[PDB]
Amino acid sequence: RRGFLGAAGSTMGAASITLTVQARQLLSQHLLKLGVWGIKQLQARVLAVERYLRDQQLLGIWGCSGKLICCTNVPWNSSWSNKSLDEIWNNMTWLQWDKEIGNYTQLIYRLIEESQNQQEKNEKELL
Amino acid sequence: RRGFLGAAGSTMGAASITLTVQARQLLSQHLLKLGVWGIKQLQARVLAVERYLRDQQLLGIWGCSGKLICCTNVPWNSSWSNKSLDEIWNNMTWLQWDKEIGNYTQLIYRLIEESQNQQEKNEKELL
Amino acid sequence: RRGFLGAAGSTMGAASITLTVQARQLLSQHLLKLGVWGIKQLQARVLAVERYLRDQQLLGIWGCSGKLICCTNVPWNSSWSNKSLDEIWNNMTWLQWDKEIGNYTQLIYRLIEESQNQQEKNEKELL
Amino acid sequence: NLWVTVYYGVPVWRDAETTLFCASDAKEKHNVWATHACVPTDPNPQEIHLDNVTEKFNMWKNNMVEQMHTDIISLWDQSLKPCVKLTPLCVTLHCTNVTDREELKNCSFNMTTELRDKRQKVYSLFYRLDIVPINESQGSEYRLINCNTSACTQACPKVSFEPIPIHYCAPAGFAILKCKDEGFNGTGLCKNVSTVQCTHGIKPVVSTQLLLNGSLAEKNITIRSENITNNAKIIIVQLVQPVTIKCIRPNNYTRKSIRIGPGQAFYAMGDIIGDIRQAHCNVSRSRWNKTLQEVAEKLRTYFGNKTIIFANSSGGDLEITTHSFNCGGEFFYCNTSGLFNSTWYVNSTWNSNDTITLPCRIKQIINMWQRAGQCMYAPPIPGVIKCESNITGLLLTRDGGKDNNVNETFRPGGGDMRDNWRSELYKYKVVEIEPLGVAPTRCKR
Amino acid sequence: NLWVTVYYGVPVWRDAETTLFCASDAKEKHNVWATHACVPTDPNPQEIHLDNVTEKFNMWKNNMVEQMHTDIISLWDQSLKPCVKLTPLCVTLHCTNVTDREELKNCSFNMTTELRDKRQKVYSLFYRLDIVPINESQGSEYRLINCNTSACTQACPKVSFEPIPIHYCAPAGFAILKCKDEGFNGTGLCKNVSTVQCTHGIKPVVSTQLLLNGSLAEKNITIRSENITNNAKIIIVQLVQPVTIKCIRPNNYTRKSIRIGPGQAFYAMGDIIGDIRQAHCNVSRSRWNKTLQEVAEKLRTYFGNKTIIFANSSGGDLEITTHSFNCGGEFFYCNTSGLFNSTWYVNSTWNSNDTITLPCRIKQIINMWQRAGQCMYAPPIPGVIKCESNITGLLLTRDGGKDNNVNETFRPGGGDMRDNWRSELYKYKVVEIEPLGVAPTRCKR
Ligand SMILES: *[C@@H]1O[C@H](CO)[C@@H](O[C@@H]2O[C@H](CO)[C@@H](O[C@@H]3O[C@H](CO[C@H]4O[C@H](CO)[C@@H](O)[C@H](O)[C@@H]4O)[C@@H](O)[C@H](O[C@H]4O[C@H](CO)[C@@H](O)[C@H](O)[C@@H]4O)[C@@H]3O)[C@H](O)[C@H]2NC(C)=O)[C@H](O)[C@H]1NC(C)=O
Ligand SMILES: *[C@@H]1O[C@H](CO)[C@@H](O[C@@H]2O[C@H](CO)[C@@H](O[C@@H]3O[C@H](CO[C@H]4O[C@H](CO)[C@@H](O)[C@H](O)[C@@H]4O)[C@@H](O)[C@H](O[C@H]4O[C@H](CO)[C@@H](O)[C@H](O)[C@@H]4O)[C@@H]3O)[C@H](O)[C@H]2NC(C)=O)[C@H](O)[C@H]1NC(C)=O
Ligand SMILES: *[C@@H]1O[C@H](CO)[C@@H](O[C@@H]2O[C@H](CO)[C@@H](O[C@@H]3O[C@H](CO[C@H]4O[C@H](CO[C@H]5O[C@H](CO)[C@@H](O)[C@H](O)[C@@H]5O)[C@@H](O)[C@H](O)[C@@H]4O)[C@@H](O)[C@H](O)[C@@H]3O)[C@H](O)[C@H]2NC(C)=O)[C@H](O)[C@H]1NC(C)=O
Ligand SMILES: *[C@@H]1O[C@H](CO)[C@@H](O[C@@H]2O[C@H](CO)[C@@H](O[C@@H]3O[C@H](CO[C@H]4O[C@H](CO[C@H]5O[C@H](CO)[C@@H](O)[C@H](O)[C@@H]5O)[C@@H](O)[C@H](O)[C@@H]4O)[C@@H](O)[C@H](O)[C@@H]3O)[C@H](O)[C@H]2NC(C)=O)[C@H](O)[C@H]1NC(C)=O
Ligand SMILES: *[C@@H]1O[C@H](CO)[C@@H](O[C@@H]2O[C@H](CO)[C@@H](O)[C@H](O)[C@H]2NC(C)=O)[C@H](O)[C@H]1NC(C)=O
Ligand SMILES: *[C@@H]1O[C@H](CO)[C@@H](O[C@@H]2O[C@H](CO)[C@@H](O)[C@H](O)[C@H]2NC(C)=O)[C@H](O)[C@H]1NC(C)=O
Ligand SMILES: *[C@@H]1O[C@H](CO)[C@@H](O[C@@H]2O[C@H](CO)[C@@H](O)[C@H](O)[C@H]2NC(C)=O)[C@H](O)[C@H]1NC(C)=O
Ligand SMILES: *[C@@H]1O[C@H](CO)[C@@H](O[C@@H]2O[C@H](CO)[C@@H](O)[C@H](O)[C@H]2NC(C)=O)[C@H](O)[C@H]1NC(C)=O
Ligand SMILES: *[C@@H]1O[C@H](CO)[C@@H](O[C@@H]2O[C@H](CO)[C@@H](O)[C@H](O)[C@H]2NC(C)=O)[C@H](O)[C@H]1NC(C)=O
Ligand SMILES: *[C@@H]1O[C@H](CO)[C@@H](O[C@@H]2O[C@H](CO)[C@@H](O)[C@H](O)[C@H]2NC(C)=O)[C@H](O)[C@H]1NC(C)=O
Ligand SMILES: *[C@@H]1O[C@H](CO)[C@@H](O[C@@H]2O[C@H](CO)[C@@H](O)[C@H](O)[C@H]2NC(C)=O)[C@H](O)[C@H]1NC(C)=O
Ligand SMILES: *[C@@H]1O[C@H](CO)[C@@H](O[C@@H]2O[C@H](CO)[C@@H](O)[C@H](O)[C@H]2NC(C)=O)[C@H](O)[C@H]1NC(C)=O
Ligand SMILES: *[C@@H]1O[C@H](CO)[C@@H](O)[C@H](O)[C@H]1NC(C)=O
Ligand SMILES: *[C@@H]1O[C@H](CO)[C@@H](O)[C@H](O)[C@H]1NC(C)=O
Ligand SMILES: *[C@@H]1O[C@H](CO)[C@@H](O)[C@H](O)[C@H]1NC(C)=O
Ligand SMILES: *[C@@H]1O[C@H](CO)[C@@H](O)[C@H](O)[C@H]1NC(C)=O
Ligand SMILES: *[C@@H]1O[C@H](CO)[C@@H](O)[C@H](O)[C@H]1NC(C)=O
Ligand SMILES: *[C@@H]1O[C@H](CO)[C@@H](O)[C@H](O)[C@H]1NC(C)=O
Ligand SMILES: *[C@@H]1O[C@H](CO)[C@@H](O)[C@H](O)[C@H]1NC(C)=O
Ligand SMILES: *[C@@H]1O[C@H](CO)[C@@H](O)[C@H](O)[C@H]1NC(C)=O
Ligand SMILES: *[C@@H]1O[C@H](CO)[C@@H](O)[C@H](O)[C@H]1NC(C)=O
Ligand SMILES: *[C@@H]1O[C@H](CO)[C@@H](O)[C@H](O)[C@H]1NC(C)=O
Ligand SMILES: *[C@@H]1O[C@H](CO)[C@@H](O)[C@H](O)[C@H]1NC(C)=O
Ligand SMILES: *[C@@H]1O[C@H](CO)[C@@H](O)[C@H](O)[C@H]1NC(C)=O
Repeated sequence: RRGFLGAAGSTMGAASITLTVQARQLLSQHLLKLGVWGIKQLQARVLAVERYLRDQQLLGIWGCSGKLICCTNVPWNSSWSNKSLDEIWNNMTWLQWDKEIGNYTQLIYRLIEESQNQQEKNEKELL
Repeated sequence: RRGFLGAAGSTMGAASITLTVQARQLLSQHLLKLGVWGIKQLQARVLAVERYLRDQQLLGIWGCSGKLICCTNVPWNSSWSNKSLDEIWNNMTWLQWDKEIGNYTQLIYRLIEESQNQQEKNEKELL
Repeated sequence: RRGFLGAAGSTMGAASITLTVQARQLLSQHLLKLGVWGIKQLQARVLAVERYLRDQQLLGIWGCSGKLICCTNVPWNSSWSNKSLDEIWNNMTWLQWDKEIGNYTQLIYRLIEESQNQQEKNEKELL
Repeated sequence: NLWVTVYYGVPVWRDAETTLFCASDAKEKHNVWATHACVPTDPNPQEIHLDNVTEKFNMWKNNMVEQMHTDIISLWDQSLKPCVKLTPLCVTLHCTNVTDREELKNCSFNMTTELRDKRQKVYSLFYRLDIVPINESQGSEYRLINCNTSACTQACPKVSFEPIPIHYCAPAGFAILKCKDEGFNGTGLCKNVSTVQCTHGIKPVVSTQLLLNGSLAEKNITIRSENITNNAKIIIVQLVQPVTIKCIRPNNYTRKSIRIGPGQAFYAMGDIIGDIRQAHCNVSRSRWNKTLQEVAEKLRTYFGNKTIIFANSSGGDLEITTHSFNCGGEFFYCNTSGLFNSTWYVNSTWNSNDTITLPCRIKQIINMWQRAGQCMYAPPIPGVIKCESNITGLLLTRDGGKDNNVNETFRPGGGDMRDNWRSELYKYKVVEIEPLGVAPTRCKR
Repeated sequence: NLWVTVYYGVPVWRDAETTLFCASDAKEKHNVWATHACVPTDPNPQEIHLDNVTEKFNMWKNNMVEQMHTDIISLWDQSLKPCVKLTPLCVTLHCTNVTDREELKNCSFNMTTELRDKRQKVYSLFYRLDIVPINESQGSEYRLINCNTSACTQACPKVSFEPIPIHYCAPAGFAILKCKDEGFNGTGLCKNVSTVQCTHGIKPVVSTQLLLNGSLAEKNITIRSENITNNAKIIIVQLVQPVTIKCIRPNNYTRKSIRIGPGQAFYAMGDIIGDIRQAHCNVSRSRWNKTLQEVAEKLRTYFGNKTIIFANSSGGDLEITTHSFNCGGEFFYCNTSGLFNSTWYVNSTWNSNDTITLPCRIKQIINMWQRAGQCMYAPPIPGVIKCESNITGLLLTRDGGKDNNVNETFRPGGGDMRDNWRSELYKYKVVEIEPLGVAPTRCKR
């Protein structure tokens, strides 16, 4: 069992087994002098909280809060990536895939939003 | 599709289809000089996180975290509002509804809290 | 109904009925002068957010976010504590139990992580 | 039956107060406002028009004007904090007339140097307004004004007083409501509301009796006042046509730097090239008094068929009795008596250049926010300087007479410095959005 | 079909910039770096090796070297803020030779005291480099250098200049990537990457022309430069064997404290015990001229069969023309002409003690970061002081030849202060991890 971020070189299928080791480290003297070093630490602590909440709020609206893996109703458009399933989950790594979907990452984020919001209003709010 | 807060004039029934657009904007130089402008930005950033967590923690205890809409076991007491289910959702808007339930908002919050807590201990904690 | 932290002396079974009263108080002038008192308040406000997120993130990875009580797949090892299920829930209080599992608290926390991630990969990620 | 349901992200709001942060197109020579230290403004800010929405606005009870006033004052003090403090300048000054033309005084005085064991005798011109006689030697001994109250801080020559626009943004979870109603007077229910995350470019142009480089009215000359019938309340009038005003400092001084102490120097005006010339401001007479007729007739709507009379400021401090501004380095003080000097009857019509000339005075020792002490010394700008401004508003004051007469007089009142900001923030209000909502519905089916 | 699925905690990252905070074994006397005010370092820092991973590194475009430079400068100013400012020291100094040996000057001068209505005449020795003659009076009436630019602040004697190691950590959600490739030249794709939350112990040892107490090369003498063929780019060479250098200040001065004002005193050098002696630094010739051959042959790989020639600096400021360092209190300035004086042919081989002696100068008034003004006065350390340093790197500069010669000349160049930090941070880079990932899979079965 590797440490934090140790599965960066493993394939996609083998990298999902350690998700908890990277998710747990996203946030890990009582007084503060607010000096040169104190100011930097204060900004680091605030910046860390914002980064955690920035990614956490997305999961909240998407309906996947508290879940390391979740499936949504947005189908996979072949235009984003035409590669098969066997070569993506058993041959390619996450780093190489990140630079391919970066162009369509923003569109996919928005598509997952109303896809969940519409489902909420369709199932709930009977009248 | 209107932008942020664009459905403020629509009725309650039609304003609920854009909840995600308002929920997404609740949190939206690396160094900080801590000057006149820097101090204000720091307070604004900290204040924004607190406001988001202030409303998010309520959903957590209510058992509705990660849900845009959720139904609780607290029945609707007619004393709070006698408006019919038709005019309230198809004719009246949220802004007019906020000033009517403002008097009973705190009481409703406490009722939902104990209702969820009692149900949690009743189903879970077999012995 | 006791106030905040009023059920500290009651037994375990009776103390779990008031969990919401302690969970609600975990986070409870717009301008800031950043003086002697202002600096302390800023640190206190930031420290409170970090403490809340520190415990909240653990529930997130454990898959229990938004739940006051939850059961995991980790079986109870008698080595940690051989006390019976009756005396523990009807005679001992939470304060006395805390000093007993303090030695095994961290080990149990880690054991709940892969127990949830493995389940997620087994149910989700069909291929 | 019906069950209670909670909604997250509901579009509702309430009046609130928060810490608004700056936002501007960052890029360079620093400025007194320290705009380079704030967040960079977005290139395409989003603005949404709220259909079917009407909201109440109160420009006089708004918190943005009060909050902005403190920020501007704080920035002014922050910029002057690292600059050299002119404490040794409080010395006896021996002045004589320059070789009316008595606006300047050729003063000579002793001064310190980088060597603590040595002194130096220097000379430099000084405006008569920034000089006070000691009276012990009658007319040949003087001292700097406000020297008996506080030591003025020399403004750093590396920072400019250019009022670049600054956008006031609200933190996340809040919003700035904008009123798009045509000809809104700044108070009441707005029938055309809109929302935006940051306000438009607000230029902190400090001015008195005349709003310069401000926003222009959309279709008609708008008048604003919390109680128009009251006499002590200032009247804000917005113009639709920008009245161009050209000011100039014809004197060509030679900047001279003298080291008063180790690593710090004092800048002052040396001799004048050519001859002395009075500073002034020009303005078209045809276009200027034409607006007065439009302003007079608009004002007539609030006072019946009475005539409108414009008179110069009653009297008092130079800051409030004269149109004060800054040509990016030099603080002017022009007499507006040539403008607010006329009477307009109910049928009166205004009916070439004939530009009106306004004499102006200049000061180096200044108190921007009417505060005791905390004075600032503006260093001289070398060469001739010229600045063109757009007059888009006026600050008027109504005399407290019996009001039973057939006429009513108006005066250019300085009012309060907050009025300058209030003339631009009247269209905005900060509100706190409440995403959490509660409503019933027949759920659990 | 296939459905989109989002993954939280994905092991991916991107280049980024963040506010790195200090970390050290804080515990006691304070230091100029204020290490006691930062987070305490962990006892067993975790380091992970990324198998199958290769990453690109660029020591010249790294942001850590730039960020560290600002922090070091900020800490230097912060430590000098509460110390007494030597503003009254700017007075005429009457000096005479001490009772070449003209390196010191016995100066006498007037000075203030606690009683504002009284003065005092004192005397103290001053190095010839920290004194400038007024030129109005020959043979006397001198003044402190940089007195006409800024008042130097006396360094607090209670804080030491010891460069204890400081670890640079990244905030949560970010990480530092370390390159473990053997003999990595600092640029390109690293074939052996590793990750760590905090960098190793970085000692802010300020030095010029030679890197002291720095990291040592793993197996071979590594050379680094953004463009080796560019004559205007500094060349950083790392040694595998540390060349010990012994420096000493044989003069035994007597520290005398004089109260210049209420509650503050000025420390200066009193008379010297014994006789005057020149400060110097020793280094083994056999071990020193050995490495030059290894450095010469390594440099030969980038210039064909051309020979290597080493020459002293081409003149300029004392900071860049001499090997400047600090023996924990005294700033040395040693001439390196005795080291970079040789020529090495393609076959040339280097082939007892015979230690090389380097004469050195000492200064009290210093400008660490080449900034105008902001000078500092280093108080004298009583007694004899000795400091041994490990030479692990050199800063070289190649002359702009015509490229047709049969040799290449190298000079010890001071370069920029950032090069000192860049020599230790070349192995690190900060990246922002993106735990949110998106990929498809046949879910919803
Ligand atoms: C209402 O708004 C108007 C329009 O913006 C303002 O009018 C401008 O005022 C500014 C000063 O506040 C003027 O700027 C100054 O102009 C001078 C002339 O510039 C010409 O010459 C220079 C070369 O010297 C050319 O580069 C330039 O293109 C012009 O042809 C300069 O002397 C000044 O330079 C100073 O500032 C710069 C920038 O910081 C420094 O680098 C210089 O060293 C120097 O310090 C300066 O640029 C501007 O010209 C005015 N415009 C017009 C059209 O008149 C009003 O001031 C404003 N009113 C109020 C009350 O705020
Ligand atoms: C590269 O790294 C080397 C090795 O770390 C550095 O060499 C050390 O330099 C420091 C100063 O920077 C020296 O420390 C000083 O040494 C003096 C002698 O100490 C001896 O005597 C004491 C008392 O008996 C013993 O405890 C000690 O073991 C030694 O036998 C003292 O004068 C100093 O102490 C005084 O100053 C310090 C700091 O202000 C105070 O805390 C003390 O209370 C006291 O007032 C101090 O300890 C050290 O000796 C050097 N070591 C060697 C082996 O030479 C190089 O300086 C460094 N190079 C560069 C360029 O940074
Ligand atoms: C404010 O008041 C101050 C004085 O308090 C005014 O400044 C002085 O102005 C006078 C004229 O009013 C200046 O004197 C004039 O200078 C001219 C230039 O002289 C040139 O030649 C000199 C040659 O040297 C001989 O002369 C000097 C004395 O000037 C002797 O020391 C030498 O030994 C030689 O004999 C040069 O020194 C000089 O630099 C020039 O090259 C000239 O037209 C006249 O002869 C006359 O002397 C005087 O220099 C000014 N002083 C200072 C310190 O600036 C100031 O103008 C007043 N300002 C206003 C706005 O009225
Ligand atoms: C830099 O230049 C300064 C001067 O500008 C030098 O400092 C002076 O150096 C001289 C020469 O060394 C010192 O004078 C010498 O002092 C010796 C010690 O004094 C002995 O007598 C003292 C008492 O007698 C003195 O006081 C009484 C009144 O109380 C008078 O009547 C006497 O005449 C004497 O002044 C005792 O207190 C002391 O313990 C000794 O017994 C002595 O050997 C010599 O006779 C001679 O006078 C002089 O004191 C120094 N001045 C100061 C202010 O420190 C300095 O050395 C130069 N530095 C360098 C590096 O060259
Ligand atoms: C609310 O006020 C705005 C002010 O901009 C009106 O904006 C219209 O904008 C379009 C597009 O630029 C113009 O072509 C129209 O002429 C503007 N209308 C007018 C009347 O000037 C907007 O119409 C107003 N809304 C309502 C409902 O009156
Ligand atoms: C600004 O306009 C509002 C209306 O939009 C004016 O308010 C009215 O003032 C009159 C004065 O006689 C009152 O009778 C009305 O009841 C007021 N209406 C409301 C809705 O308050 C206000 O006076 C105007 N102000 C100025 C300075 O012209
Ligand atoms: C506006 O100010 C006027 C006075 O300038 C107020 O009207 C009356 O003022 C007199 C004194 O001049 C008071 O004695 C009366 O009580 C005022 N009238 C009333 C009805 O209170 C006027 O009230 C002020 N406010 C408004 C909204 O016009
Ligand atoms: C202000 O005075 C200065 C100094 O006399 C003038 O600058 C000179 O202008 C002449 C014009 O022929 C040039 O030849 C000189 O080289 C300029 N410099 C000097 C040092 O003499 C400047 O033109 C004057 N400005 C105005 C508006 O009159
Ligand atoms: C990557 O570089 C590291 C540098 O430490 C190599 O570390 C090995 O570490 C073990 C344990 O200390 C040593 O016994 C080995 O000798 C080191 N290897 C070498 C080649 O020196 C590590 O082997 C390198 N990894 C790869 C894949 O080359
Ligand atoms: C450090 O090593 C890299 C290769 O790992 C060198 O990269 C070369 O850079 C030059 C610059 O002109 C290019 O022309 C070459 O094509 C690069 N080579 C490769 C293989 O990419 C780099 O020059 C080296 N730097 C030093 C100072 O030796
Ligand atoms: C590195 O420096 C070399 C020169 O040492 C550059 O190569 C050429 O340099 C000559 C001058 O010696 C210039 O006139 C040419 O334009 C340069 N070539 C090119 C293609 O620009 C070289 O470009 C520099 N940069 C790198 C990345 O190697
Ligand atoms: C530097 O000079 C001083 C002053 O003479 C010497 O201090 C000695 O310290 C001891 C401590 O026990 C005293 O007993 C002596 O009286 C002092 N003087 C002498 C002459 O020994 C100090 O030792 C000198 N240092 C060096 C390296 O020579
Ligand atoms: C798939 O992507 C292409 C290319 O962007 C686009 O034209 C098409 O509409 C997309 N299809 C769906 C169903 O989203
Ligand atoms: C409904 O509200 C009324 C008025 O507050 C109150 O008396 C009554 O007890 C409430 N009923 C329930 C069931 O909460
Ligand atoms: C239970 O605890 C004991 C004592 O630590 C340990 O040896 C044993 O392996 C544990 N069993 C399990 C199933 O975790
Ligand atoms: C609100 O505006 C919408 C959009 O034009 C319109 O359909 C609706 O009828 C309006 N409602 C009212 C009450 O004016
Ligand atoms: C200014 O006002 C006068 C007096 O009312 C009027 O006659 C004149 O036409 C107006 N315009 C000009 C340009 O004088
Ligand atoms: C106003 O005008 C009159 C008449 O010219 C003049 O006496 C008075 O001083 C002026 N007041 C001001 C403040 O300029
Ligand atoms: C203002 O101008 C008028 C007319 O020129 C003049 O009488 C008055 O004295 C001036 N006031 C001041 C303060 O200069
Ligand atoms: C306008 O009316 C006034 C009386 O109100 C009169 O004195 C004046 O002459 C009239 N002007 C004309 C008719 O042009
Ligand atoms: C990655 O490294 C692992 C661990 O040694 C190895 O099993 C695997 O084959 C490597 N993959 C590649 C593509 O080199
Ligand atoms: C590295 O050093 C060894 C001796 O340890 C030497 O033989 C070899 O040539 C060197 N390699 C390089 C690439 O410089
Ligand atoms: C290197 O040092 C040795 C020992 O001092 C000396 O014999 C040799 O000549 C030196 N190298 C050269 C080329 O001078
Ligand atoms: C090495 O090369 C130099 C320069 O050409 C030459 O003078 C010398 O004799 C050569 N000697 C050997 C041993 O190759």
